[PDB]
Amino acid sequence: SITKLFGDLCESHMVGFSKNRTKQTLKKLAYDTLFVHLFPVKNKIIMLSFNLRICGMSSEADRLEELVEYLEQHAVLELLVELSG
Amino acid sequence: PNVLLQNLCCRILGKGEADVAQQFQYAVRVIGSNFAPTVERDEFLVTEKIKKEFVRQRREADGALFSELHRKLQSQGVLKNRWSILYLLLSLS
Amino acid sequence: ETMDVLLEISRLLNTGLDMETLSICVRLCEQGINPEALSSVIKELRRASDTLKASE
Amino acid sequence: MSAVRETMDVLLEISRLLNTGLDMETLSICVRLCEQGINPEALSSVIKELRR
Repeated sequence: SITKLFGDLCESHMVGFSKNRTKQTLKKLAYDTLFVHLFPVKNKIIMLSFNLRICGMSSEADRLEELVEYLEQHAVLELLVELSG
Repeated sequence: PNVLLQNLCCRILGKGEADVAQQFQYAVRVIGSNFAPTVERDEFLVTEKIKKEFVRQRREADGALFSELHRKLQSQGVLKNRWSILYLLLSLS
Repeated sequence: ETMDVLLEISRLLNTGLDMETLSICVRLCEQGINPEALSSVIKELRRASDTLKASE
Repeated sequence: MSAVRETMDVLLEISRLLNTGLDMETLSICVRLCEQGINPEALSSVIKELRR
């Protein structure tokens, strides 16, 4: 269930740190942020590969393009792009 | 840069943003690999190459008109990279 | 395979996701959670975790 | 604003004399790319490929 997955996601952010209070604070924050937000990926990937090349990371850019083409040959890819850097 | 390059692809191909994705990635790659000009950045050397091209084509009247337009472009002071624009126009002639 | 490729992309993009957190995110997307909203949640959870670690 | 239009009109006349096949709006994109420091050699190669 979504409620379990957000619970597990909040616990992963508590690795390396009362515990129940912190878990409830992080859960509340996650839901409050999700609700505030509720109220093409290929082009973003091309822009990211270009940004890697201008930083001198051309091998990482070529590898990113290859891995994305392998996956094509969408919501998860859009999440990874929105979390880039 | 990137949005302008996507718009350039859409316009030349007569296609929407979704249909130009391959040509846009090609364009980004070519621009990213060629960050520095291999030629000297001299506006005068381009203006001389443009005038020589009109002479080569037997279009001496158009070479005189180009010299007037180049003087007007210089006096306006609006553009910073005048050399690069003239070089692009010469490269596409 | 597909999860390993997604983890390699995650590393190349420096997203800071590990295999466990990525596996939770994939299952949230499969349940119709918007990626842009989920990215915002992850960014806030990181910031709040680090603030709380600095306070303990 | 006036000086920018008058500058684009002069560039369009030079573009026509050179037979470059650029319209005003494509030329406006090219000028903005060059003013943003895009290499004109690389840009000319891209435009030639996109026309083919």
